[PDB]
Amino acid sequence: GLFGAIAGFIENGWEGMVDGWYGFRHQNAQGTGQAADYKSTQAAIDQITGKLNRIIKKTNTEFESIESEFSEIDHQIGNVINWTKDSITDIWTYQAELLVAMENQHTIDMADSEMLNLYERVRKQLRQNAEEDGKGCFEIYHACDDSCMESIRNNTYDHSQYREEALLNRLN
Amino acid sequence: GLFGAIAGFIENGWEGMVDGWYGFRHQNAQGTGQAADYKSTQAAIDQITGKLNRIIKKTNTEFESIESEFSEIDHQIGNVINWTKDSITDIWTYQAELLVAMENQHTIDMADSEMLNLYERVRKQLRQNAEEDGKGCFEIYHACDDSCMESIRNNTYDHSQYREEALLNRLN
Amino acid sequence: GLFGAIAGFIENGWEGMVDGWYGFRHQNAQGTGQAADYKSTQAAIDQITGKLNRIIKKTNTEFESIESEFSEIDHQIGNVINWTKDSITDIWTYQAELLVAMENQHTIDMADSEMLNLYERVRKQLRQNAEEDGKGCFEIYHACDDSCMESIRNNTYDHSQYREEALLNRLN
Amino acid sequence: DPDKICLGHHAVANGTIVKTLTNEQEEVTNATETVESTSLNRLCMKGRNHKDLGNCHPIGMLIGTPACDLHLTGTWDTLIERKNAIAYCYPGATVNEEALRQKIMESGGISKINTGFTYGSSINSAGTTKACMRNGGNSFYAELKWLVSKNKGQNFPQTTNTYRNADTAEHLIMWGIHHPSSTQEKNDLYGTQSLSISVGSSTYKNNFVPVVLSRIDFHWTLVQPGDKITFSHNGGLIAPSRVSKLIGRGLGIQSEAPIDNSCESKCFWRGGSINTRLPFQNLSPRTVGQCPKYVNKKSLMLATGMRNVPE
Amino acid sequence: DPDKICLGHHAVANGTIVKTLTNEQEEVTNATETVESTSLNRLCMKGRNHKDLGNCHPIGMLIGTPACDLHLTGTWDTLIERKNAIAYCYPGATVNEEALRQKIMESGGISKINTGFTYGSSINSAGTTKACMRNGGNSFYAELKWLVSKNKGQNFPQTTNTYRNADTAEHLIMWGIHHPSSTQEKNDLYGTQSLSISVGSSTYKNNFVPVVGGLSRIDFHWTLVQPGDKITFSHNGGLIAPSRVSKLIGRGLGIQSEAPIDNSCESKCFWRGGSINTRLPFQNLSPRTVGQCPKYVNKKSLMLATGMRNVPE
Amino acid sequence: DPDKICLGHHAVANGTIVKTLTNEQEEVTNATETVESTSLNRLCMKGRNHKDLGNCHPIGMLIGTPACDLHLTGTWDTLIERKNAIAYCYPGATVNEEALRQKIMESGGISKINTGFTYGSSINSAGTTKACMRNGGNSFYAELKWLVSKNKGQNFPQTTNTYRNADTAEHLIMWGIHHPSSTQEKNDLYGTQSLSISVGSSTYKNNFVPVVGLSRIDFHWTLVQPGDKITFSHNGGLIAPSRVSKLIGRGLGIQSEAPIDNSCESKCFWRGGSINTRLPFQNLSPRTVGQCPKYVNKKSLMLATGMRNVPE
Ligand SMILES: CC(=O)N[C@@H]1[C@@H](O)[C@H](O[C@@H]2O[C@H](CO[C@]3(C(=O)O)C[C@H](O)[C@@H](NC(C)=O)[C@H]([C@H](O)[C@H](O)CO)O3)[C@H](O)[C@H](O)[C@H]2O)[C@@H](CO)O[C@H]1O
Ligand SMILES: CC(=O)N[C@H]1[C@H]([C@H](O)[C@H](O)CO)O[C@@](OC[C@H]2O[C@@H](O)[C@H](O)[C@@H](O)[C@H]2O)(C(=O)O)C[C@@H]1O
Ligand SMILES: CC(=O)N[C@H]1[C@H]([C@H](O)[C@H](O)CO)O[C@@](OC[C@H]2O[C@@H](O)[C@H](O)[C@@H](O)[C@H]2O)(C(=O)O)C[C@@H]1O
Ligand SMILES: *[C@@H]1O[C@H](CO)[C@@H](O[C@@H]2O[C@H](CO)[C@@H](O)[C@H](O)[C@H]2NC(C)=O)[C@H](O)[C@H]1NC(C)=O
Ligand SMILES: *[C@@H]1O[C@H](CO)[C@@H](O[C@@H]2O[C@H](CO)[C@@H](O)[C@H](O)[C@H]2NC(C)=O)[C@H](O)[C@H]1NC(C)=O
Ligand SMILES: *[C@@H]1O[C@H](CO)[C@@H](O)[C@H](O)[C@H]1NC(C)=O
Ligand SMILES: *[C@@H]1O[C@H](CO)[C@@H](O)[C@H](O)[C@H]1NC(C)=O
Ligand SMILES: [Ca+2]
Ligand SMILES: [Ca+2]
Repeated sequence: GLFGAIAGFIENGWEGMVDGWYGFRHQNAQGTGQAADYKSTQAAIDQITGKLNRIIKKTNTEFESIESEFSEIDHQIGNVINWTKDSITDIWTYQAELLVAMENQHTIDMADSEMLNLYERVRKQLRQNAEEDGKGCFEIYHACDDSCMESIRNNTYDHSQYREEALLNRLN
Repeated sequence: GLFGAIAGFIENGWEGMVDGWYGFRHQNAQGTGQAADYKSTQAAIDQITGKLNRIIKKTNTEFESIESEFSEIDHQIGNVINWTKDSITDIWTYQAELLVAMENQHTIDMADSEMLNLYERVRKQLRQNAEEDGKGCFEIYHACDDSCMESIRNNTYDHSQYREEALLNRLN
Repeated sequence: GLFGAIAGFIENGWEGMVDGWYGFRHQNAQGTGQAADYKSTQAAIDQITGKLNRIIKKTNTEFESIESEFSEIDHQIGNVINWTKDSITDIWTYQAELLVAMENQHTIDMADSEMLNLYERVRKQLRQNAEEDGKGCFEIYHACDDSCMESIRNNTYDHSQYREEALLNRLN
Repeated sequence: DPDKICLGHHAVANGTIVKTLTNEQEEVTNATETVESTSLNRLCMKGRNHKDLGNCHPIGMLIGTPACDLHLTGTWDTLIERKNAIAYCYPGATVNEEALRQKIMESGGISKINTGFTYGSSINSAGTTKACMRNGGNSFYAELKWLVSKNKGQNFPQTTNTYRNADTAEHLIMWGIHHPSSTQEKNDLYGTQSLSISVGSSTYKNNFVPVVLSRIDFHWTLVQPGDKITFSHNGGLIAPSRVSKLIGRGLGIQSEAPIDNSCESKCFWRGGSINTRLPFQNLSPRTVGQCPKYVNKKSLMLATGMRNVPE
Repeated sequence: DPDKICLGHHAVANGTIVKTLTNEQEEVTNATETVESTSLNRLCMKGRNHKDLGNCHPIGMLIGTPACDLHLTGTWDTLIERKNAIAYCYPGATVNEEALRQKIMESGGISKINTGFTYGSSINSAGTTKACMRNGGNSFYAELKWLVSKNKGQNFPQTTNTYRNADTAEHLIMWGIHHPSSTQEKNDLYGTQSLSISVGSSTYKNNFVPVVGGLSRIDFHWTLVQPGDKITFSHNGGLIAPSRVSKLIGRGLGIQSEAPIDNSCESKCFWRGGSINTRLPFQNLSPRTVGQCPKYVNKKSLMLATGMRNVPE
Repeated sequence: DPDKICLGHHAVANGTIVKTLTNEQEEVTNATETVESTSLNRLCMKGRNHKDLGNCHPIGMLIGTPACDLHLTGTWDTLIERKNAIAYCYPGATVNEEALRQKIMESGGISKINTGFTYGSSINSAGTTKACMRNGGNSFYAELKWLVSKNKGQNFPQTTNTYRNADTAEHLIMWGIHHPSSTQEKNDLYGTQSLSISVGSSTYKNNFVPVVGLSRIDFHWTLVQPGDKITFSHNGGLIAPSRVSKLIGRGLGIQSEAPIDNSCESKCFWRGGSINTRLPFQNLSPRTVGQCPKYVNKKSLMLATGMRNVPE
């Protein structure tokens, strides 16, 4: 897709993640774990909720009947009404198809961009202490316990604390 | 937003920047400075001007009166005209709302993309002489005077001149 | 443009590439070469084929005649028909202009995104063994023969094999 | 031996297909319908002062056909007309009939005002017919009067009747022209003289001549506040005893569906009611009220989630 | 020096200009047309049980003009009308003509039913004229009868003729009223007496009086006779009475065009100039089309981009 | 320790709210209105050969009512009708009135051609009335003639009048039918005989009979085709035309109460005045004429002309 993350450099989604749309899976000495990102999840959900508020509604225009159900209409006027109604139906059918096709394209790409923005946020956080593996993961070049993993997820990871250790492990 | 710069990793806009849409602020030994980027500003302005040219216009179709202002009309044909006018008005009201909502979404994301394209251009210029702080700035690892800052803004910065000095400062 | 590659950091297109939309050009001791990327080319073509399948069609609604070609029609109803037909034609003309303008914008930016996703894929393969030159090329800091170049294009380049040669060349 | 942190997104086992600009078969994590395909086979009349006319046709309310005796006056916000509803007991029809029906179906009520029209001793104003039965006896349209000669064969006298609209709103006045079957019948009821009915006001003028099986054709116009309408006639006029005032605004519905006072609805059609919150609808193009727009589509799924990329 | 690998895209020498949301002059590698500007100058009638009337006008099918002798009866899904088509051989015109023409062009066939009117020895029902020529000699409208007195100068008798609709669908009945040119011409055919025609059914009642004022003219009238209903013609000279009534069968596509027939090719969209067989969504030939058509737009061209930005070397 | 270069974007103190596909309350640096909600209460007629009829009704131009003496002939691209405009000085009305008024308001001018109708010695053709005052005393519809008997009580003779269309374009012919108030008046003007005004042509055919019951003159009309003749057979009751009309070309009909303004130009008009905007949409009225912005049910629709405003 447009931003290259969802159905892109991330190979597939996680069925195990049920408490969020985007999140993290880590690996260290203590073991493995999983956690959802609240901010990126709500950013996507609030944007979809906005679309629904705008699309799921009708006009308040009161329309009356111009065609009798139980008696014959004038033949001339009836043909004009039939031409007009079928023309109006073709416009609305076209507009409905275009609306939903356009919105679905935007919804998919919007969600893709939120995945990329979370990924880019973590990259700049880690700075020179990690390297990209190309699959949406960061190989971290220092000892990174559960509290250190939490600080990456919580956006309080200080790169300068581990920089000296990490640069030596990267150069090797 | 889609490209993650405006209302994203760049914390806020600059009210003090009055001569451009995008630009540079720097800090060195000498002091500080500010300057607007012309190329990115005009790229954003020209695209919006293009939208206004297409949107701010009316059709050349000549419409005549089908409803008398001062005399009566037959009630059936008056109802057919009223039904048709209300149907046409519902279409144009819907089209106007969709147009502006779609264009506003695109304008905001287009402007966001021009900010990111400028950011990416500067990242690649500096190469291995700087690092990203995550807030839209680049920490440059050599003495970078006003002439050197000007060369970054004007796209004439040569990374080779400062590479040995910069790499030593980065490794420490 | 939106993703900053086509008509952006890539200075121009290649008229010599007639076997694909996107591709590679290398330079090593053995010489120079050119090769198209099949996956990114088809991803762009399949999306444009999808647009054509949706756009290139008409409705199945049967419209009958409400205006006589060879004789006169009643004056009052003829005016209502003329107003209605001109209103419907203004709608469809407006819809056709908006459709084509919106789809052209998306097609152009979609093609730009596929270029960037190929560029970003190559960047992450090479990892710490190369650097970006700002013009869409990667300067590789190790001896990379035609088999090495083929492994970059075919997504089988293992960075860890060339890492020790590259880090020495980059740091001095 | 480096540690890892992996970014990722959710997925589901059972995804749903939606259409995009570039793809007909795009799988997403969730979606929702935008086209309503189901209708309630009932007229949802909760919160509506409604009138079910039943066997009464709207035009029958103004002239007073026996079927419409319980609907001669009233107020409403919704008026429901049924199939095969009776407007005319005696043979005939109204000129500009559909215009008149639509005008009644837009109203929010009907009230009646007496004309007070008087006729001399030479005229029998209480003419009745077997076609219009009321209480098991020969009767006539309740709001009209069949004027004929008291003595058979005698000339119907030259008569003048004027109604003034004393109200501050416009009144709807109706009358009929009897077109006799034969010359014998014409001479029996109205005499040998040549017949002519003139109706005139500020905003209206017309002349009627009875064509000489039998039929009473109806005509109508509006009398504005303060204006007078005059009837000049010498046989053939079916004169009004009362005129109508259409009060306010209301929603007209044509349907055979039964009424339900439990559910609410702002959109109606022949088949019933459409209560949906969705923007589009595929039941019928003929709807009334505040409705979702009709589309030629079974389904249009709107994506409410990202691309589903399963494991 | 380091080895290089460069990413890049294709391009062309001659690009094509398209419109986007932000740029009226955007060059792309290729584009395709969405508004059709060309038409085939033929009526493509393959897979259609069609009827080209030619010189016959639709109203002439009901009354039976000599030009419409092969179009009195038939079934069709498509009906083609032409310019300057002959409806009337004799001078005159139908009242409410356009509504009758439209109703016929919507139909999917016509069938005829006999009225069964028989006239006494005083009346001459085989009235003819040189205006309506058939098979070399003089003739009259095939579905009508010009009624005159057998003895010239004598009074036309008080005649009564009643058609009864025995079908379960409505029937279209047409008649004419002769308005003589001179009083001498009026007296020779219908006598000295004052003429008066009455036409009456349950949903119709009207009187028709001939008016005196080198041929005369016959003005036509029409109405619909409902199932189980009857229509009575009372008259004493002047009436051109129906020998047959019409029944419009089903529905069909009415086309008004000057283009010739072609049975080798198919189409679902037609106009005055011919057929439109394009796959494109829009079109700018004419706003007046019939069938399943592309939508008319006020545009010469609308190019849809089928490729990236063209950035040439 | 290290030097810095920072990338950023501009902002403003007072941003403006716009709607996007995804957000109702999106703040941007600048926006512009797409729906016009203000109108000039004046008819902007600059660069237009216009005719303000004033108190004259369009039908009055064809028949020649006193109020329409300045508008019997002319050319125009725009014709302006006003409220309570006078068509008939004498009581009465035209049959198929609205169709005629529409046809006149679509035209771009009018010219008059003489019928050349001559009458006998027993017909007084110069009948006038106090209802149609012109200059000082009694007068009549300029383009018509009230035909009555010269001697009071005598029978109006059986007259035949024929007009031939000698022009290449079609002509519009009008005539009236007097409907006397009483049988005494009937006898004084036209005599005791039974009246029958018959009108006939190739296209048109009709018969009229004066009903008896400060009187009335109802008008009728039809189109005479090029070359064709139209005949009038009558014996009293006919109000015959002295001239016929020819509608020249095409023009824009406006119905409005707003005053004229020859300084400003415009292409869109409504009852209240002119709509001069370059904006695509408009919420003033659904009844407009000319080349107009499309009516919408919206107070405002702000189009963004700038990025997201992220202040402070
Ligand atoms: C109309 C129809 O469908 N069929 C005709 C038969 O109705 C008709 O049969 C005769 O009808 C006579 C009707 O008598 C009244 C009535 O309608 O009740 C008696 C009323 O007092 C009289 N009212 C007034 C105000 O004049 C009324 C009126 O004159 C006529 O309806 C006007 O047309 O007539 C009666 O019952 C006879 O006994 C009955 O044979 C037959 C025979 O004429 O013809 C059908 O066409
Ligand atoms: C039914 C009938 O009477 N047919 C006549 C017909 C009619 O009488 C006539 O058309 C009614 O208007 O007239 C036919 O002759 C035409 C007639 O024209 C005169 O101008 C001329 O003076 C005559 O000699 C004669 O030609 C006709 O063919 O129309 C004869 C027909 O039998
Ligand atoms: C052509 C003609 O006869 N003009 C008369 C005119 C007509 O006779 C009349 O309008 C036909 O309805 O009448 C004029 O006098 C009107 C008449 O009105 C009475 O109420 C009044 O009592 C009389 O004194 C007289 O004014 C007219 O001006 O309308 C005279 C005109 O010559
Ligand atoms: C206008 O369109 C309606 C709907 O297509 C037509 O009504 C149908 O008429 C056919 C007769 O050919 C019937 O078989 C259908 O049952 C009718 N459908 C409905 C929903 O009523 C109608 O005939 C058209 N009117 C005119 C004047 O052409
Ligand atoms: C067509 O619509 C117009 C405008 O809504 C209707 O005119 C209004 O009628 C109501 C009466 O219910 C009045 O209160 C308004 O003052 C009228 N407004 C205007 C601008 O004229 C008109 O009645 C409708 N036509 C028909 C036949 O129903
Ligand atoms: C309708 O439009 C056609 C084509 O422009 C025009 O010739 C015709 O006069 C119009 N109809 C009426 C009734 O004005
Ligand atoms: C644009 O160019 C391509 C080149 O292969 C060709 O298919 C056609 O001319 C255009 N594309 C489409 C999809 O029509
Ligand atoms: Ca209404
Ligand atoms: Ca017109």
